[PDB]
Amino acid sequence: PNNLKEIEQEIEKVKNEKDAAVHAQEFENAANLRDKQTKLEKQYEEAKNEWKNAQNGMSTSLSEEDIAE
Amino acid sequence: PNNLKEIEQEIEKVKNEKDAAVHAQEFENAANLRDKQTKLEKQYEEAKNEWKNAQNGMSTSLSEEDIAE
Repeated sequence: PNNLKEIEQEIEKVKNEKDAAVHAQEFENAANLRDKQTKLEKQYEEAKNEWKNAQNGMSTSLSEEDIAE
Repeated sequence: PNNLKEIEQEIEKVKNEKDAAVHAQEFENAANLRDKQTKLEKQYEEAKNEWKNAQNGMSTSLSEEDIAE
C-alpha cells in the first residue's frame, strides 16, 4: 500500500551510503548510518505487520463484476 | 636497530585490530585505531629516514681481522 515501498527504498540507499563510508574509512559517519538503518528496519517490521494484520480483517471474495471484466 | 622492528610490529597488530572492528561494525573503535595507525606510520617514516641518515654518516671499512676470521 505505497508505504513499505518507499521505506524499503530508504533502507537500500542507506546501505549504499554506509558502504561508501566503509570504503572511505569515514567511520564517524558510518556509525551514525548503522544506527539509522536499525531505526528504519525497526519501523519497517511494525509497518509490515500491521498491514498484513489489517488484511485479515476483510475477506476478498469474487463477484459477477470481476468475471464480467 | 630494534627500532623499525618494534614500530612495524605495532603497526601490524593495529592493522589487524582495525579489521576486527570493521567486520564487527565497531565503527567508533575503527576511527580511533585509524588515527593511531596514521600516527605510528608518521613515526615509522621519521625513524627510518634518520636511521639511514646516521648510517650514511660513517663508512664501513674492511679491517684485516675480518679477512682473518
